[PDB]
Amino acid sequence: KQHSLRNPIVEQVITETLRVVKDIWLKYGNGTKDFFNEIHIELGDTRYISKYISGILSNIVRVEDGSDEGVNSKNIVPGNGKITTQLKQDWGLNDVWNDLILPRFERMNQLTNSKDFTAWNENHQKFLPTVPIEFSKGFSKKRIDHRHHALDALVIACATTDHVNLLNNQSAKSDTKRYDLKKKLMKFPKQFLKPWEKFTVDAKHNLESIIVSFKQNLRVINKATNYYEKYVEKDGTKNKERVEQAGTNWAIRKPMHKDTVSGKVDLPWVKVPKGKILTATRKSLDSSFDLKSIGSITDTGIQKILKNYLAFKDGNPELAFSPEGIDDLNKNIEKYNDGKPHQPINKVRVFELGSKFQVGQTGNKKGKYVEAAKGTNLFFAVYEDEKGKRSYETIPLNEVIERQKQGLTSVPLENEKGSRLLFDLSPNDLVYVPEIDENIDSNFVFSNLNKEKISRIYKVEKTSGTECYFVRQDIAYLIKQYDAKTKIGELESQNKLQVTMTDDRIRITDTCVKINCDRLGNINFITKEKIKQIFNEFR
Amino acid sequence: PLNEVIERQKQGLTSVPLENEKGSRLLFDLSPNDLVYVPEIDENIDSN
Amino acid sequence: GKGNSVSQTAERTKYRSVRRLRERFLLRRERLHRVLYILNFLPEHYASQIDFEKRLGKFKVETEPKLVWKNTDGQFSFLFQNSFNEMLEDFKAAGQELKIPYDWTIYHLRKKAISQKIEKEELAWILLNFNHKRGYYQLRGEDF
Amino acid sequence: KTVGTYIYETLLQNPKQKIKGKLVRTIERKFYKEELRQILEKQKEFHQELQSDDLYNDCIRELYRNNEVHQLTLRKKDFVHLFMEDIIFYQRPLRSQKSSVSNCTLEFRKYKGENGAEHTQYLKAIPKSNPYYQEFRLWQWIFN
Amino acid sequence: LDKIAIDTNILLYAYDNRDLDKQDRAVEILLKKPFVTQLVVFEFIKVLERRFKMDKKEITKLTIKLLKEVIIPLSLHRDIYNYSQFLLQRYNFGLSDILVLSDSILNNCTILLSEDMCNGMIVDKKLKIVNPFL
Amino acid sequence: LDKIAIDTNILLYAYDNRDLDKQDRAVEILLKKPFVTQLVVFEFIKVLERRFKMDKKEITKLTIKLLKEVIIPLSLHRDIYNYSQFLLQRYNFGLSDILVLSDSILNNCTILLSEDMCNGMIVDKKLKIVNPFL
RNA sequence: GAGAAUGUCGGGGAGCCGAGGUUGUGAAUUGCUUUCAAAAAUUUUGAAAAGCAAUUCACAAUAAGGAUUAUUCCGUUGUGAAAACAUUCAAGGCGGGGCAACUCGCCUU
DNA sequence: AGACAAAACGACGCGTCGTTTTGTCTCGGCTCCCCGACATTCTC
Ligand SMILES: [Mg+2]
Ligand SMILES: [Mg+2]
Repeated sequence: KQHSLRNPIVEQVITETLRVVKDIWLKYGNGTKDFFNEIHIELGDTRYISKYISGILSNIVRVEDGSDEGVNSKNIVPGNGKITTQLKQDWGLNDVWNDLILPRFERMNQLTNSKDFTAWNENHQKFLPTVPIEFSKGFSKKRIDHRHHALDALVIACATTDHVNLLNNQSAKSDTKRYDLKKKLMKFPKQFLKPWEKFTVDAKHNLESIIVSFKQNLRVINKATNYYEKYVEKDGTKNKERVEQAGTNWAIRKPMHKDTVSGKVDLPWVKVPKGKILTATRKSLDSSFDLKSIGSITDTGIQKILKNYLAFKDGNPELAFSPEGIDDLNKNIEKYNDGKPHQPINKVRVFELGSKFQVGQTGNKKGKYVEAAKGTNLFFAVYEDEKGKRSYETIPLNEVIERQKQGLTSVPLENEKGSRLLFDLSPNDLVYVPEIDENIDSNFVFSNLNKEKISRIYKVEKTSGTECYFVRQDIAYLIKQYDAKTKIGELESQNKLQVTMTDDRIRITDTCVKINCDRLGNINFITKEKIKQIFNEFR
Repeated sequence: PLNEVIERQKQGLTSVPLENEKGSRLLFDLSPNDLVYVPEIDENIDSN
Repeated sequence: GKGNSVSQTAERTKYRSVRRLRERFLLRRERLHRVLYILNFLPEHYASQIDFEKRLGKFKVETEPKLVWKNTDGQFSFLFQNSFNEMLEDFKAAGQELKIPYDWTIYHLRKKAISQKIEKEELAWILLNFNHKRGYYQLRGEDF
Repeated sequence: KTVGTYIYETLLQNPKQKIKGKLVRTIERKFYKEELRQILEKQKEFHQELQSDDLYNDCIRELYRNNEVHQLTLRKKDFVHLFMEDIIFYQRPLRSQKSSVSNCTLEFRKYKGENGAEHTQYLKAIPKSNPYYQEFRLWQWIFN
Repeated sequence: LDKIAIDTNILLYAYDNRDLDKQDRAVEILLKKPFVTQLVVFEFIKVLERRFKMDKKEITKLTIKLLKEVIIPLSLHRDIYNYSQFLLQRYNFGLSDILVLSDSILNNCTILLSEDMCNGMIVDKKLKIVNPFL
Repeated sequence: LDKIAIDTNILLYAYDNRDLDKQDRAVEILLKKPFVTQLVVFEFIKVLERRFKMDKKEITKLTIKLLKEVIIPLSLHRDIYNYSQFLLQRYNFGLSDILVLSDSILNNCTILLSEDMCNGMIVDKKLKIVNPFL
């Protein structure tokens, strides 16, 4: 049931954890009994999950013999950050993590033409990732990725109950009593024994071969039930009862547009490019009104009086347009209007040139012009013409709503030029960007995804017009964001690129191929058996 | 130009493609010595 | 970590409440139209273009009527000429101006309604105005 | 004096005054109620439509066709109560949260629905101020 | 490099069971995402309604699924009728077959697959017909 | 003022002389350049080739002549399958007729003309079926 | 570890209302620009229209839309292919409360 | 040879992908349900 926990965040986390556990059960053990011998749990406010998920998951790994009784199964072994960090340092997970993340740091070094982002060492005789102190506000080398989560999960899983007991109750009161665990788990007390000989190499191989699955919310329309009180004639008597609404009525599950509403204006003294219009909105006349912004005020006489005043104050809007300055202007409007009388001014209609759409078509709604809301450009169409060139478009939420209401596909399957649609992209999608030499037209065969193949996987982040921005799927946070002062950043000003990060710097949208993964990050592609089942399920 | 006219007429097709690359439906073809009517600025000749 | 309306459900609830208040104000207005039309208080120009049969009390579609501006051959005229004249008489007695907005007559009528006879249309305008501006009120009461 | 006449006076003395949102933003509902009352009683002696009980019953029936009980209730009132206490200043009470009250873990009830299945209705928990829970609690304290 | 088109026969053998070998070879032929005409889908619908008496809803669901995923529809060329009449003078085929070859040819297809229609016969020295089940 | 379309019925009653009055109706239905669906032309070809057993050459000539001079073919719409499936939940016609109506609607047609489609009826508040022979 | 009882600190959900703001209509006043449009010495004054406005008032809308005439609503939430749900949901009886509608308890399936 | 094909051509406007920069609805009251955490006491 919804709203059964502290807050939506932990509820979503727990629900997705359950879903992922079910998926792994089906994929790796076919849902049979006691397929999970043991489960280890860790969190790393959030403590609300440490006990609820353990209690819920006790139902799978519990033993009915009567030995395992209590609030939680004895097989569930929560840990602590001490064990995970000590194992990571001892077993070399930290070293492989730095080797995995370092190329981002060399890219930052090259982009800033310095050497301060990599530090050489001689105890390891290699370069370690690093950041300058003035870019070290809250930088963390683990946090800037997504697969660290999986790395933590791995280092937790191999940690047995003996390890957590040893590292939580190290106080022995006698060396001999705990010396058995010392000899069994640690090499001689210096370093712990690996779970197996090839642990580090296998962990490297997996970590460099993980694709991250991103949950998507493409809800545009859904069905809504309307119950309303009404007097109904039954058995010759009128009774008040609830009635369900007749006909069809959809509920939009996204904010259709932005709150601010503007009105259309036509100004002879400005040139309007085709496909764009001028919209004017009222705004307070305040200290941020300089010559360029004063020239963006729709009234010409207000512009005349206002520039006269600004000249009178030595061209300083801060002194001119303080509340005291505005009052002085209002009291003495004659000595800036060439001596002509005029009403006071506190708010003015500033105009902007761009693409704003009508909110509706009834009454006076046809005069309200709004802008698309945040996070509502959800579909990005990629088409091809018979010759071979790719065309791009972004369909607004209005056409998505109308198309989905008429039972059609969200994106038109052909553009106005007749170009056939490759496919549509949404935020959190995954695409493969092939090399410049590869010719991916009927590739498929997505079973042999190696490190080079997986490193060329990009996730959509946002779209606008014909532009689509991508981030490598393994990137969570940038090493350094963008600031208008230094004008530097990991992925330039937008913190996301329309091209690859690698040296070729190729348009991602011109060669990318959309892919589909499941909750477990396993690629999904057409196969014979699948083709058979398409219409076996109809057979 | 005359080239694609040649292979179109050789393939038994019409002289001019009946739709352009944009998919716009062909109104008609004009040849030297053809005749057209140019309606007034106010007239609306759509199915006259 | 600190907590500031961190739920999309709360935002949906806020929009729902705003909408609900809006339609309840509209419903009040509709019922006022119905009652005043029964009482024969609305003027013919206004009342001719509210639906009273299928859409009970709603305006006819694609129409924005004003109770006070009568539209004849595309021109707009004010209907309470005499109360406007009395209000301008009051201002000139106070000696301020002789040129004021027509829609200032409502407050003159509201003062006049306390102790004088006003025509019915003004009274309907006043009731609709009161429906517009209701005022703060605590449901419990509990005088302290 | 009434808030409408006060606003009219302030507009008389300062004709550049901003009323909406500047002069009066929010005031107790008692002012609007009292002003609209005084207006309606004063206009009542002069307009005969406010005395015709035929018209009053017509408004009653139109507004409450399917609720004869409410018609019977309002057949005793007049236009004053119908305008203020019914239409304009009608504020609904809070929806009941009784349905959201928790249930005891012990007492159950079983019944068979129209589907032929047998399902259980819960029993709502006791309010704490109930004297009987008072007895339970303080006997528990006596033993403790 | 070649543009593979297909006919109603490949889909019909794919759907049916009693011809396990034919159904198999049909389903591998569908793996290469072969192009299809709008005609071929139309006779697919017709034969599903006549031969197989399937209800309309399931038929439309299946055709939408296949057009989305497995087969790639091709646009209905506007010169299909003149070009189909062109092959009429030189070729001895049913007029529906002449239309399917006309639209396959006008869409730059090089190889067509089917049991019928004169295996191994090149049409206007630009399209071939291959029986793949053999 | 309204994009009027037609179906195979108008063409078929136009073709035959057995009923002079219906033939006439049909021919004055064609004088106004009524729009037409490609599926209508396909069904017309099918009925000429099947019922009437006419030669391929002359029916192809007639089709080309009519499309060049008489009726305006409408480009086949890519959303015809999904839209026809959508109309399928609320309506119960032969699926061929549902595709005809779907393609007529998707091309912005206002009035459709036919016989066996329950004249006067409104299809998704966009297009109405009219029997003109009455 | 569980249950119950008493206090402290938080979070979530639902509900009854209020005041602005914005866009548009109408009006009162005053402006900038352009054109008509005359007078006068390319320039200045005058009548009209349009475009953009500013101060004040009345009004219309305030997610596009769809119900319904109950003093009722659904539309920014979650699940997921069923475009299907969840977030109201049985029957009685024995009672308390009001001008009553309606509201609040107890008992048996 | 003369008259068609097409390249200049002087125009402005446009548009250029690449990139950065700019903008983005707001506060007020109150009621009433549920859960969570940490405090104390008693019992299994
Ligand atoms: Mg065939
Ligand atoms: Mg038919």
